[PDB]
Amino acid sequence: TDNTFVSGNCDVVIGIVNNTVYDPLQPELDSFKEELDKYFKNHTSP
Amino acid sequence: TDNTFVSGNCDVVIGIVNNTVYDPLQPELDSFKEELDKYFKNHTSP
Amino acid sequence: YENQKLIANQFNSAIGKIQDSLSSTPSALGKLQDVVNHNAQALNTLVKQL
Ligand SMILES: *[C@@H]1O[C@H](CO)[C@@H](O[C@@H]2O[C@H](CO)[C@@H](O[C@@H]3O[C@H](CO)[C@@H](O)[C@H](O)[C@@H]3O)[C@H](O)[C@H]2NC(C)=O)[C@H](O)[C@H]1NC(C)=O
Ligand SMILES: *[C@@H]1O[C@H](CO)[C@@H](O[C@@H]2O[C@H](CO)[C@@H](O)[C@H](O)[C@H]2NC(C)=O)[C@H](O)[C@H]1NC(C)=O
Ligand SMILES: *[C@@H]1O[C@H](CO)[C@@H](O)[C@H](O)[C@H]1NC(C)=O
Ligand SMILES: *[C@@H]1O[C@H](CO)[C@@H](O)[C@H](O)[C@H]1NC(C)=O
Repeated sequence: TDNTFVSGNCDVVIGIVNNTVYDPLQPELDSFKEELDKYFKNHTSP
Repeated sequence: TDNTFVSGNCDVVIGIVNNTVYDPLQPELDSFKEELDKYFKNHTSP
Repeated sequence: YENQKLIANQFNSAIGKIQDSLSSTPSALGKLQDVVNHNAQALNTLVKQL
């Protein structure tokens, strides 16, 4: 995301291809927001 | 870490020094981890 | 920085060829050779008309 900027939808550009954009916020979240789900099972599951 | 950009390991630059890069997303998150761990302590309190 | 040993080695190799190529081609300094050739020869034909 730090290398790319967006402008509008993706149908007007001629020759645009399909690929994902690696959002760097997600590894900082999926290693920590998913860690909350394990802490949710600390009291709910037993 | 938004003022700087990274490239590879630090074993190739001649004259590189040691310092700490202040990530700005962490202390907003880590203070929220303190509230979440307090909430998780509140989750496991009863 | 990741290539300074290569860049510093390549620059000194390129600057070493300037010392050889300047004393190889004879007309390299032809830009300065004809500014003194034209002035001396026009001086020569000035006194040749006496
Ligand atoms: C990049 O991926 C997108 C997926 O989001 C591709 O869009 C897909 O394009 C096809 C074109 O044939 C769509 O099929 C058609 O859908 C319409 C309804 O919108 C339907 O009436 C037709 O019978 C036909 O099935 C497909 O639905 C659409 N995908 C989605 C999720 O809407 C796009 O083509 C890809 N581009 C490249 C360059 O690979
Ligand atoms: C910057 O910190 C790193 C991390 O400790 C230093 O790297 C180590 O330096 C010691 C020397 O005291 C070596 O014995 C280790 O093998 C080094 N480890 C690695 C992974 O390289 C580094 O020397 C420090 N930089 C400076 C200029 O002191
Ligand atoms: C490139 O030009 C050829 C010939 O006109 C065409 O078939 C092809 O689709 C073009 N490529 C793109 C990405 O438009
Ligand atoms: C559950 O919470 C207790 C204290 O609230 C903590 O000591 C324990 O490590 C937690 N369980 C896990 C799997 O982290």
